[PDB]
Amino acid sequence: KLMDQPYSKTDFLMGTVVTLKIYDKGKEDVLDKGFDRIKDLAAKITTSDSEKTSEVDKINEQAGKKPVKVSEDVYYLIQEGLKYSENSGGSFDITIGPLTSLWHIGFSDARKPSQAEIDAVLPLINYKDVKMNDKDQTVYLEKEGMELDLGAIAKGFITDETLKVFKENKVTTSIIDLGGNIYVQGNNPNGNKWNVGIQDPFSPRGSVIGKLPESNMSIVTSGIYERYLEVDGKTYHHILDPKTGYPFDNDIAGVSIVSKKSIDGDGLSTATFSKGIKGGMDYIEQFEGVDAIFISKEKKVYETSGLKGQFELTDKDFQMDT
Repeated sequence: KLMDQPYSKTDFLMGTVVTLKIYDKGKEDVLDKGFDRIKDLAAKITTSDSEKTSEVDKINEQAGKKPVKVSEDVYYLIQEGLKYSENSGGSFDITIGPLTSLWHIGFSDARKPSQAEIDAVLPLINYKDVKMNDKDQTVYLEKEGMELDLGAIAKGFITDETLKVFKENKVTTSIIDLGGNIYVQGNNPNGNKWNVGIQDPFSPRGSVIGKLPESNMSIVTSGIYERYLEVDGKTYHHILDPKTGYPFDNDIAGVSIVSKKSIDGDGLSTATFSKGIKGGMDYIEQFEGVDAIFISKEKKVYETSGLKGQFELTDKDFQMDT
């Protein structure tokens, strides 16, 4: 029924290595159904495509001109993005596109823009200027020059949509790894909870400071070195402040947000990160069913109340703290 050695499939999509693993015997073809669904969604959502076929590219091209018809998946993701933007501190806005386009952090052409370039795009960022029409399933950016960027919640949504394809196909036991988003379904076939690696924010992706046992759970990782630009001594990470055009800089090196849904982990990441360690920990403590591990720039590790005594530290360069 459950195999020790899973069916596995790896691809490089959305600038990340993506691995799916299914441990249910006779479910090998679901790997392709999962990757079909991931590729379908990425093509609709991405603003990183030369070809400009994406639904989000089409919305952006018609900013201030006319509403754009979108599929149900894109309309839903924008509806969810606007909710996360509203709920955030003024810290998360899906209309941050004109600023994230300018820096292009994590692309070969990433650049620190001039203050004059930043000042030209700050007035274009306002999630309240996205007009949704449910009846027509249209999205309208109300001013010329506005741009959506769904990159901060796209992998979370796509992770939740892959799980949905797994469950439709009666998959019980699997790991969905989209880079900074992991979902662990069921338990290890040996009957233990899955041991999820907590990212070392000071090291390349897949380096870990310890393990958190989990079943049926999302872990979403954010970090100061996950996607950054190094210029002239200094580091500019990708979590930009929409009010200033510069990165949020505080005592956080990394956060791992634990929740039932990957899109909520993504959806809360920016707001949480913007508040620093004490403020971010206070913030996660307001959400039922959400916990986090925070790692400071001084290599201290904090758990929120729902994870007390659950994280297993395996890196002696780090110290548990309260």
